[PDB]
Amino acid sequence: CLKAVIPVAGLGTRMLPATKAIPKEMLPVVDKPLIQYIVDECVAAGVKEIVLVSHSSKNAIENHFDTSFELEAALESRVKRQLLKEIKNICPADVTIMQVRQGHAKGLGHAVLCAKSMVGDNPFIVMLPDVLLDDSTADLSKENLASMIKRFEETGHSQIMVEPVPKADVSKYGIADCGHVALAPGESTLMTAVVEKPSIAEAPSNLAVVGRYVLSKNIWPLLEKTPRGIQLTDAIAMLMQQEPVEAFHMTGKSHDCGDKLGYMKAFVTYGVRHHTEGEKFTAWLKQQ
Amino acid sequence: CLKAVIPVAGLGTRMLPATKAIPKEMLPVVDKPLIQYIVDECVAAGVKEIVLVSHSSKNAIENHFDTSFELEAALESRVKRQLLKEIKNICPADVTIMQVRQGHAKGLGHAVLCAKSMVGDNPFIVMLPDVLLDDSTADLSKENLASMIKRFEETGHSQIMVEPVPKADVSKYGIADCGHVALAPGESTLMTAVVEKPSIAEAPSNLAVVGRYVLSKNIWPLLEKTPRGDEIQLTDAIAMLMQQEPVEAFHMTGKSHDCGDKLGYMKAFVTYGVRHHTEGEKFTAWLKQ
Amino acid sequence: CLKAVIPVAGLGTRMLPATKAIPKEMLPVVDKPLIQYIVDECVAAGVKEIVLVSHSSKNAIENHFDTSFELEAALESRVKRQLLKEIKNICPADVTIMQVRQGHAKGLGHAVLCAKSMVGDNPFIVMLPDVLLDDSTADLSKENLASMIKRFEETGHSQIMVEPVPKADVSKYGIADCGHVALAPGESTLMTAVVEKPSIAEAPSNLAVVGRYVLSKNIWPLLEKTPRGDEIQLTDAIAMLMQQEPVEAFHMTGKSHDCGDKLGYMKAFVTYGVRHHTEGEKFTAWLKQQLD
Amino acid sequence: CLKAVIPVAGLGTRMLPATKAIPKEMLPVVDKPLIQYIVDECVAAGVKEIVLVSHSSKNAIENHFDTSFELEAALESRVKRQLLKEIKNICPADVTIMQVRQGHAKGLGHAVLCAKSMVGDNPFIVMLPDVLLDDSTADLSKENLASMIKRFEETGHSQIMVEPVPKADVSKYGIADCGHVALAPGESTLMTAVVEKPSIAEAPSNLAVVGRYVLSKNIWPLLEKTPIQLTDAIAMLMQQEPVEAFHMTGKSHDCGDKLGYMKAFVTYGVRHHTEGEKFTAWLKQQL
Repeated sequence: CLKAVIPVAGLGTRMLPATKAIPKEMLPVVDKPLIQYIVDECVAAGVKEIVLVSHSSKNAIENHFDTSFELEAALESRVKRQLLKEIKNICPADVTIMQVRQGHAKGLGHAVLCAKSMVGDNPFIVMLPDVLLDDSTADLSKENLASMIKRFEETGHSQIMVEPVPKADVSKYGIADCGHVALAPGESTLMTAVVEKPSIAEAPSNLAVVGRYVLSKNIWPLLEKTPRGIQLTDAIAMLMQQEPVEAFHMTGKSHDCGDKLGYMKAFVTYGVRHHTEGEKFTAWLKQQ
Repeated sequence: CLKAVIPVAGLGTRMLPATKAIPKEMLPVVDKPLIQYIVDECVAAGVKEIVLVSHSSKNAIENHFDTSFELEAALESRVKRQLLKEIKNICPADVTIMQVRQGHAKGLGHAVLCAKSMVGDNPFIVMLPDVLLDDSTADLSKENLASMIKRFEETGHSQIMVEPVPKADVSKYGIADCGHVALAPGESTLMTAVVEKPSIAEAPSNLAVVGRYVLSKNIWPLLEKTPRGDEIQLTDAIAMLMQQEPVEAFHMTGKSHDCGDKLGYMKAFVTYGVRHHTEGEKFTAWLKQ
Repeated sequence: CLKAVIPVAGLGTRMLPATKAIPKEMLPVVDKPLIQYIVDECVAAGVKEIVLVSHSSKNAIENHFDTSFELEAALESRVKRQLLKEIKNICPADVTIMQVRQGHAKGLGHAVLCAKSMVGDNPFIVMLPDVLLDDSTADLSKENLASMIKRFEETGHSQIMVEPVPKADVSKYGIADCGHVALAPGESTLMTAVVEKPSIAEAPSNLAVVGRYVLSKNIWPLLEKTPRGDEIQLTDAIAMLMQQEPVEAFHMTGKSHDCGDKLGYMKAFVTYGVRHHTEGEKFTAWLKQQLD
Repeated sequence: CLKAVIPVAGLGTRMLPATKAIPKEMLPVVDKPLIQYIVDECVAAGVKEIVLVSHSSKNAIENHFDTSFELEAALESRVKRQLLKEIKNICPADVTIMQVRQGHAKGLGHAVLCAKSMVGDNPFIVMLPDVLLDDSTADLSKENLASMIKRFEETGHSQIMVEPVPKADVSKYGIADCGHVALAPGESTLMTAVVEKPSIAEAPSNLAVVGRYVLSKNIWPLLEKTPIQLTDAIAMLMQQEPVEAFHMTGKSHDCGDKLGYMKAFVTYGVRHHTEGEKFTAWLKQQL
């Protein structure tokens, strides 16, 4: 059974000063922290074991999914019984969230290495927590990470989620080289390299690396022999030269909340459809 | 020299689950927590001393204005020199932020009482931290709290900020009785009562209490003997104060944001977003398209 | 390779008020928190992976073994290079400490359950962190937990550590029933029950459970089916284990310190203090100037 | 009324590794943190408003004196009501503890400067929290800080607490020069200088600065302009105003030192209200 490794040790300098004293993983998209969406997506894909690679400053992430004793007591002695029920059920009872401290800010590959002791010599999932997959645009129990797991476990081919971006934008992202295949949503095709921010004329595709990975167990020795130049990207490049890696075409839409503007867009997008405030918020937005 | 008392102990249940493990005072309006706007408003009005009446779960509030040692080191190391200069300047060098624990959620009046040791036998300011005064609609160095302070200095009359609301919504609010006189924005006038959630046709005005106060030192002994109401209510202590000296309503200029409620927070997010100093142009065009 | 599960969620009401706002695991025996002694015992026995079953209030435990960034920078700036090197070596580079939250104060059996997903369907170690095994009275590389392991590695019978107490004291502890067989130090024998705080006339031995376990994987389904009372006790589950396969009591060597008990904690402070590597000489001389 | 300024921002390098992730102020002397003895000493001397000058890592100090919600509920549900009553009494009901962050480890005098907003243009108390005054050797409602206060009220002279150390130890301490006056316990006298760690021969007395002060308001402008050491601004106060040494009665415990912390533990252990006799008997046999 695949565990999801989630690096949550970054200090979030791109969202300052909001993140000066609260984790970037706890920024609310309307009324829910980023990390709750990530954990929900995990649960929907069938993952029951989540490994947080974390930081001394990030206690609030674990508190969010743990019992908040004084909060429940207050909810009880105010008979907010539906609210109490939801709070108690943020984390499903069969989901175990475990945490290990990174120790030093040594990059995403080092972060993954911190999780080796929980994962073992096994394949695993990596989810970058600043990117949300919008579950109003895809059934996350059947698509995206769920389908990547299925494809990985049927074929043994590592799966790296990609999404098309407009050809003018290829310079912002890591770009998959799929050899000019007409890759359609939900499909997988062999990927030979990821190019880090190419020109519009150096770009091998319009497929941008999203931040979801299902990684074969053979990445582990590569990751250990990976220079301090420590980048998960580089060990992945090392994995391609010995076994096939596939790009997986994301379905629906995603939100990069690692970026102030992307986060603001996600806030409004989730807000218009909010279960209790969506109608009033939408109407007010139109009158503006 | 007036200190600003800011109650920040509430567990923020209207904003759950976002506030389950972070303070409501730290919810970001775009890229700045609510409490940072509150403190900026203080600074604009020349207040230099801020008293937080807080709670064991609210360390992040104090951490936001204190030196963040490892963050500053990371910004240095990565030579993000402009960012490092910005976070160092979140709290002006001449501003002091003090903290006392409330201990139990016994009401706004009790929260204010917890600050008495730091205020002393002196007048003081109360700001409720979930309400923002939009500084694109008013110059907070001269209007609102700044003007409330100037008026209080001139007269010794406590100032209670009010703002007009549609006559059909008055029951949601504390509502000021000012003897049915005309009150213009930025002006103060005698207030003889606050009615807690009046009916539509019983309401003595459409002037709703906003959550900004400049209060006379004489409220202290009144607050100290204010009975449970099951909370010690600041409004009850102010009622006592009106029985022995004049209290005035002050007419807010500009607009306010009630971020204690999910919808109001969401509106504030967008409203500050469209004029954001780096993202506003792109965000506005995105909203339009 | 066995992992060590360490329950650290309890509020430690026996050490109040010291433990009102710091974990009982962080109470210092001289100059070192209890938990650091526990991890060093782990390291001595070759354990490399340690699982903390914890609570929202216990961040200091994890902070202690993690990088303390501002403190390292302050030790550098004040040219305290020996101290800097020392706190950087509190957790060996080959040791991983991972943490799970227990969620509800539902007993030691539930705490152990909380670690199930990290142990897997494997044997594992439990260590109660309020009990120290004194490494001036035994070599923890070869004795006690390390000997329990090598035994389990050979027998596959679960190992529960016990130590003999005076007859006058058996009513304070949980007593093991090894059935008339008399147990020697460093030795293991078959065991059939534990009796909580028995009378003298019902005491099946003088062998008190210490708080170290090497447990077979077959305890896992039994743990999952143990009933409450509203706490799930690990003992009730070891009971069920002592039917599918044999469970053995291990006779601790040397001496232990029960630091969950105020007086026991105070005694440990003095005992480690007289031999402290830098203060023990002066502390000893000061102690004997008093007294005499 | 005098407020007590307690600097609690230091990272306690001398008690490592115990203090790596917990405040030195929370080190337990038997079963109570250092800081709880300090607060008890304040309340006994009649001080009811305490100013902690603190650090982001020191939340546990405020939590000790605040309501511990889950812990109180656990005690209630387990009907350990005697214990519940006792932890509800750690902070007297009329004692207010306030906190301000130091921000940069700029020294003890800077730390006092952080408390000016709270203190005002007023005299005030400083208490160094690693030093305990043993209340089995002195009635702290009538001696020591209490009497230091009464003396300051009558005179307007700042009071520096001092105690006789072995003449051979004088290099570890700040030493009060009392101008060849032979101070007796409980008495004050003028201080002609305060020397930092003098030689045995150069030392002007065997009276060492303890870590309790009652300071006149006039140190405030002096504190603001200081090259950042409290004793330098103390030195400047004496350049314009008389400052007095006050002879401590009883004994004190310097728990900023490892050995001092161990000695305090044992000394308080032997007189512990429920474990003292068992511990004392057992200690007798351990050497």
